[PDB]
Amino acid sequence: QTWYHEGPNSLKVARLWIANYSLPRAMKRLEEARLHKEIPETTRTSQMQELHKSLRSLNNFCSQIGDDRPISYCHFSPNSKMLATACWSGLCKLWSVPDCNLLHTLRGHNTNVGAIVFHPKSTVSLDPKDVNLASCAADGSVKLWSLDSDEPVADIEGHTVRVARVMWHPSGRFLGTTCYDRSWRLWDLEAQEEILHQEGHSMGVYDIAFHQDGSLAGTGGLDAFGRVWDLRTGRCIMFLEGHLKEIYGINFSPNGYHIATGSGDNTCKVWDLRQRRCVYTIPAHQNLVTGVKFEPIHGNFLLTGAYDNTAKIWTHPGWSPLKTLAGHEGKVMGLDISSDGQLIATCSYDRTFKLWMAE
Amino acid sequence: KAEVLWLMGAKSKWLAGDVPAARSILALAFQANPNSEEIWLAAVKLESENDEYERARRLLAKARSSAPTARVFMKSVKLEWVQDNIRAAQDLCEEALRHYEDFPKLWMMKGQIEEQKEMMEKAREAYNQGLKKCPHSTPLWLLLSRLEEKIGQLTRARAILEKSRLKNPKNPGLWLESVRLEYRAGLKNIANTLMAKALQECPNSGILWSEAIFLEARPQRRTKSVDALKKCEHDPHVLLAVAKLFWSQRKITKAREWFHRTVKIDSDLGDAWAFFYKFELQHGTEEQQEEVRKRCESAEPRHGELWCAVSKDIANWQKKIGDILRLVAGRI
Amino acid sequence: PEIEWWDSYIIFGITNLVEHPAQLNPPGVYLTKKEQKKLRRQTRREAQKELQEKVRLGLMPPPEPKVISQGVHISVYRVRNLSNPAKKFKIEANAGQLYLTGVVVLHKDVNVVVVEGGPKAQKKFKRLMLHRIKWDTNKCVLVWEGTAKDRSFGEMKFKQCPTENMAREHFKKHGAEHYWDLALSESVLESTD
Amino acid sequence: DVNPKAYPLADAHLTKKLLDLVQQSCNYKQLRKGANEATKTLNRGISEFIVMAADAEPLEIILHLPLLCEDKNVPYVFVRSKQALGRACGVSRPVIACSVTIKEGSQLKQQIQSIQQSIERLLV
Repeated sequence: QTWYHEGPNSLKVARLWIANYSLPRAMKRLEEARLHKEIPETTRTSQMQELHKSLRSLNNFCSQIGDDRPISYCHFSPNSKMLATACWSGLCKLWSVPDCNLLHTLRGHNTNVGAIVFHPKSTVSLDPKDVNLASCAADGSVKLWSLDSDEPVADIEGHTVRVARVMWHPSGRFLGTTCYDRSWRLWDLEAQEEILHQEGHSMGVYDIAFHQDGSLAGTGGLDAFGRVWDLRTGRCIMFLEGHLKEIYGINFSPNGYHIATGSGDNTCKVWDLRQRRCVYTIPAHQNLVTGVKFEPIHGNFLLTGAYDNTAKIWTHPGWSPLKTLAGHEGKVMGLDISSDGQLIATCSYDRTFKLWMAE
Repeated sequence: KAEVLWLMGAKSKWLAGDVPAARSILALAFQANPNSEEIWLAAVKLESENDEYERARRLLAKARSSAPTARVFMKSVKLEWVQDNIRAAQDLCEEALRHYEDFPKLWMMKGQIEEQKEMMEKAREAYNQGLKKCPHSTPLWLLLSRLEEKIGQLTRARAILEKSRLKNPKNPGLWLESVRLEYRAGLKNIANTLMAKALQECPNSGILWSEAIFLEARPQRRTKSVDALKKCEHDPHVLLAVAKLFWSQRKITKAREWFHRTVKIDSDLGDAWAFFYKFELQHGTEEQQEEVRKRCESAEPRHGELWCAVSKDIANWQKKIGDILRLVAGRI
Repeated sequence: PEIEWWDSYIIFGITNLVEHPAQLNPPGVYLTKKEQKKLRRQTRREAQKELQEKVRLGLMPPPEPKVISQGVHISVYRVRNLSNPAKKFKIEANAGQLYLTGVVVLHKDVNVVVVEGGPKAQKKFKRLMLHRIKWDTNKCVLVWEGTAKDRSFGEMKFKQCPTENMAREHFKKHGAEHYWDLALSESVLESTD
Repeated sequence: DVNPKAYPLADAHLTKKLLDLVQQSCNYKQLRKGANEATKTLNRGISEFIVMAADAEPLEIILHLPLLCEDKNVPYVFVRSKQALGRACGVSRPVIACSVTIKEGSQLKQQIQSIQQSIERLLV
């Protein structure tokens, strides 16, 4: 019963914009991968072994009290010099890396805050007093923030129930949102109005991820089923199943091959998009996996965190237990990897966030 | 088959006042050596108690000739550091480290001397190595955490304490250190939360309850004291905390009674004696002060949080019990 | 590869339509003392009345004077050595009695036990395996504990394998080789310390 | 449907388990009824977990309890009806908050631990 519905033409022009922005990026990605994969074998083995040893040699520091209430999300700015943390209070904070010094606390949220995400060009090509950050709350509310205001700017009022996650499209022109209406919306920044209201999930949607080249969008809902929509034409192309409990995390890989999902059944599933088949199932943790994060541009390892008090780093491919990051006295509610890959951040229910680095 | 009888006889002779008899017995036992290296330690202690510290140095040389465990190297380094340049003590510590890694007391002493001298980074490295090799040493973790906090960078100290708590885990010392680390900063509610967790996973811990009692507000202390008494009764720390609470409320007779109870329960706690002495001098006649002095001098205590803080600093190491008590009582 | 199947598909099927595709579904009060008393009293009174009326109608003589569905919990342990026959019998008997499906695979220093069933049975078996059995370096640890959509073996069976590849392929036959991979890697890392 | 502010809301199955465990605790003398007594147990540190009703009329009269539980590291859940909670507590009036306390060597320890683990997974 794939009952369609005609929407606005703004949606069509935005789809064409996405298509002609994404296609050349995809071709460049394939060309780069083909060029790289044809280098001598010993060099690749040695470099990967050195990377594995460095990952094994990871140490914790700057364990900072982020707030008086549990910390719900942590993100790294482009250039990996600021860390944006959300709290179960109405407060969001920005810290300098790696000294972890508070910069211009943000205010405006009244309920528990969910995810807070920097713009893809926040600290590289955007003036501070423009739109730089986006955040969502436990009640239906989404707010945009700048780096020199401490107060929000033009909000979004298209949601009436809890908003689970917010993500920036790699181009930066569009902002994704997942609501508890069993749907997810796409908000256009230049047009400044919602352009797509996708409903394909049985229950409320929780997590959203965007493909690097801006072609696909992965969505994980509370129904243990995930979708892979094509932003060019909608038309969900891959319905992936195999989890029995809710999916709380989803993340694409720098290469267009793999997707990773975490669910409440304590497992982390690695799917291959070029085979439309689940390729691996990692028994990661002894509790629900909150978030799974592929490594940045290189994409050579996987990072997971669960409601047990540890996170874990696994090889990719191979999915071997490279390292376990312990120390937290509470549930790990979120984690992130610096775009340079030399720093990891993990927030916790213990009101603290820790930074892991190679010694 | 064992020198237990010899040790008992030596203690009895020392308790009888006969100096020449005990000294001759110790010298004969050391010469014949029908026991372990304890003969050398007793000789060194007597020489320190003998005419002068020159006798202690002679006994140290005699022990070095007898060559007991590397703890002899620790004693030699300590004697050098007492009055000398850091060169000789550092050389002795390095020789001991080459000889043995654990005992961790060698690393502790090395780091403490390193802080005693110009810079602290080398002390941090020494503590890091000692913890990496021991590795289950609460005092080494405490020394490293205190060093890091004293420099600054409270976040690194918090991370170190978190790692120490993870490694053991579940010992009251690290929990108390973390609570105090959070308290010393402007974070009191975080300290209270850590206190709640520590008491959750270490319910029958006297020191944790003692800290918790005074982490409360004035009107919320009686119930907490009652709970501490119910959970860990006959614990010297809780009795001392109750006596301090009574003293703080001007109920001096009950404070004196509970101080008497605390001393009668555990006489090997330095803090209780100092608190009793200060309470007596602030409240009571002078014969009460002298009586407290005599009771404390009858039984020498140790294992105090701040009593061992003076009985270990190299400045007053060789000072005796009365001056140590006065020093501790004067720091509150 | 040169193009991914989605990129090949697009190059045009684009128009302002939003999809709603293929909906797929996922995979008492207590009584008080007074009420209790009232109920018993009423029941017994009704019984007595019916018996009396039965007597009054001659049917009886007058009395004489008295003179895993919807989700299966899985757990995975590993033991150093498990060659003891009595302990193997204990494991098998308890697993069968608690209706715990799964397998035991013995190996050099890595004897992996996989059990599957319900939560209460899983807790009972975990208590047995971690507290009741006295292993004494011969230790027992819990490798993993989670849930899956459906069972994956039939019943306990003490398979023997002296080659790691044989154990891995045996596990793969069912489709559960990830447990063996995790247990083996954890064993290597344990051995390297 | 109930209230957005009663965030960790249990479902029918977990609700049934929670009410049964509360009844058993009442039978074992390990239960305290009322927001005031729950607060007292939290302050004394003798609380296993806290159950609150999501239909309190203002609902701000028991929103200090989640904060207290976070401070003292205790799990907490919300049920839908205070009448059911009061019935499970052993009284005929509605009850909006109750606490299961700690008893040494009680036979309910395993069920309490299982319920704690189940509750702690609801905070996502």
